[PDB]
Amino acid sequence: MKVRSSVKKMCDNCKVVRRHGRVLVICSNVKHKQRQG
Amino acid sequence: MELTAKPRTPKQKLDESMIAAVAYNKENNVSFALDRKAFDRAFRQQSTTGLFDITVEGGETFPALVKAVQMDKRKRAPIHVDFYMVTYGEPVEVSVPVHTTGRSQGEVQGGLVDIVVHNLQIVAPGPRRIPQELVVDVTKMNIGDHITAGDIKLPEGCTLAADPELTVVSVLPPR
Amino acid sequence: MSYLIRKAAGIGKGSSTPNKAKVGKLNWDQVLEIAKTKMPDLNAGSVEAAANTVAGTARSMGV
Amino acid sequence: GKQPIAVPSGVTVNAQDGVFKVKGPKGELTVPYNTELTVRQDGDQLLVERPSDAQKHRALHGLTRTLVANAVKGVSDGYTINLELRGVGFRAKLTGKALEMNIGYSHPVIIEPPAGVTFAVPEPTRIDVSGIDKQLVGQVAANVRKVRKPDAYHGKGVRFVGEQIALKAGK
Amino acid sequence: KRTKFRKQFRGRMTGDAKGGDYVAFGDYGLIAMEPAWIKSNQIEACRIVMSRHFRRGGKIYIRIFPDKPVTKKPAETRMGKGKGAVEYWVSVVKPGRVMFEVAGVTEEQAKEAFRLAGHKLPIQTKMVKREVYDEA
RNA sequence: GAUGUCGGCUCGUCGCAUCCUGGGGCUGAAGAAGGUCCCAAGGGUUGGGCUGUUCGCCCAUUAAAGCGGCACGCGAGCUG
RNA sequence: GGAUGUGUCGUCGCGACAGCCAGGAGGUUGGCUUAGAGCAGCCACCCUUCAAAGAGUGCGUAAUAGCUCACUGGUC
Ligand SMILES: [Mg+2]
Ligand SMILES: [Mg+2]
Ligand SMILES: [Mg+2]
Ligand SMILES: [Mg+2]
Ligand SMILES: [Mg+2]
Repeated sequence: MKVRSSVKKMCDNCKVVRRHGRVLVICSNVKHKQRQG
Repeated sequence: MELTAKPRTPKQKLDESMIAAVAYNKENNVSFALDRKAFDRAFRQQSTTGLFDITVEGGETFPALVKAVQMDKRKRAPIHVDFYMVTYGEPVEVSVPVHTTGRSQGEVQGGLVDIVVHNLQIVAPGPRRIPQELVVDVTKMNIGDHITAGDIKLPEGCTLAADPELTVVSVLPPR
Repeated sequence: MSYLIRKAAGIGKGSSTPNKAKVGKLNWDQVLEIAKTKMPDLNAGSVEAAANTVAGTARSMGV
Repeated sequence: GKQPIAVPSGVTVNAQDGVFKVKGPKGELTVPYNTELTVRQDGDQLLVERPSDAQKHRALHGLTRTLVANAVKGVSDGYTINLELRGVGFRAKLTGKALEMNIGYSHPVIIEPPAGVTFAVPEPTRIDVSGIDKQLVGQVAANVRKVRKPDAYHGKGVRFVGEQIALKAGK
Repeated sequence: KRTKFRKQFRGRMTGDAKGGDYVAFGDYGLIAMEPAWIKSNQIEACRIVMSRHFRRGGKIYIRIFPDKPVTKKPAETRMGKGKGAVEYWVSVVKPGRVMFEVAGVTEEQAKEAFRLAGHKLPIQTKMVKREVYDEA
């Protein structure tokens, strides 16, 4: 889990998910788990 | 472009999608006021080397050619436009832009084709037959070759304006 | 087919820059034997199309 | 958007108030929804209409359409998730109706089903979670899987069917 | 980068854009949207970075030479006059001033170079396209 | 017509950018032992040599020997 | 700075699009650089068969392979 103020795509599997007031990104590649919180 | 109102108070223009402009030649200098979208779609095509029908509110079709366009800063949206009524034999000097067709024999070798001057003004465009574009042979160029205005084929019935030895296009060296 | 071209035109290696300095130049006759030896490896369908197949290889090689 | 809805004789849709009661041979199941979201059985099949066509209504449209289909299929045939026990020394027994874990841990982990869910062993090396409510069936089976998450080197623990779990490997 | 010879000192004042144009000496350009001070060093930042993304070409123009010397605080105190003659050069830049412009490359190849050379800048910028024909 | 100055001793309390204890994500995480990040201030956070020292170095250990504030806390409380 | 959070105006183009079943090149192991083939970097990005498969997207190995996409058909 990498907390980055600037969460952007890195491949063709990164999917931005808007949950409970938070910016998350799910992806087959676990190293691509970016989250602003 | 169905031109309509033409006052001096833009109060009935700025909030809405309208753009101020003026057309003249010599005899008549009536201020106008065309539409925003109408112009931002026409000018994209004919630019300043193509005339378009300008019918004022009431039934007055007046042929004119875009001259100079001031651009609002900080925004791409224009704010003022100048038109020039077409005379019929000799009217004004029109600027014609230079394009490029065919791959050069310099782009492959390693160099890259760079146009020194994009817009090239000429003398006596001749109404009814205004060159909307200009195709220049670039393939004959290699490494360091300079193609001035004295090498560009004429539209026909038109003359150059800039120095005959003014480099229009040049292939620069790599890196 | 590259090995055959390097023996026909007498190419030692090739060309790092086929855009500036090429290698050599051959004739269509040498192409005939190439499409005649590597038939099982070629689809191409009669005549020229096989002939134009090899041309594409020599073009990006320096011939 | 979703409009087709499979309705068969064995079910019983009751759009009474806010509580949409549904009866069946497998057992009666209750599924509550919204009031503004119109829904009824038109003729033979069932249709779910929506007042307004933006998002606040469409998001609930498919929502209800699916949940109702889940209650139907649940009272018609029923849901049964089939797990699997893969690894060395990994096995599971049964105590009356509660599933008994035994996977690497010193002490066996006892897992007791809630009210309406029942476990089944075919095998020492397979698990089968059966139930009525499609939500409960998953909610329960899940807990089972949480016990031992497939490790990225051998893929042990509990999985579905075949799970696709690629091995990272030591080495 | 730095001037070859000047007076030395200056002042400070920010009015609207004057001599900035939408397009020249190329096809694509990059324009600021906020007034600020663009340090010399920041320009090297942009130029070098765009040269990493462009192996060959050299079609990168920078017509915003810094012509504005700035003072600096040497240590402490305030019992003195002009302090720090030689610090850094800054080139003023107003919304609608073109800083950078490239050509020869495609569309994608240009959206990257300006992008990158945009994060270094103290201000926001946007990349534009042709359709301007004022004076020439 | 006065807001006693450094350090120490004494007595505490608070914040979280957590030194060690707990609960997680990822790993170039096999295991063990670590790295990094996120959550979390309940409690703990040793004894000595040199120096006024604050620091810091060193000895011997420890899960750990945290970083700041409170007038660089505290002299109508003590040392000087 | 970042994001399928919404409301309201605009600019490009399209039996789709997403999904699902099936297919995926033969030239080729392109030429070249190196201890050494869609995917380190130089260069190109040509031809053929076809209702059709771009010498090419990502992950991967010391290269290999393999898993897929762009492109085609079918079922709603
Ligand atoms: Mg006093
Ligand atoms: Mg915290
Ligand atoms: Mg370990
Ligand atoms: Mg002591
Ligand atoms: Mg004090």
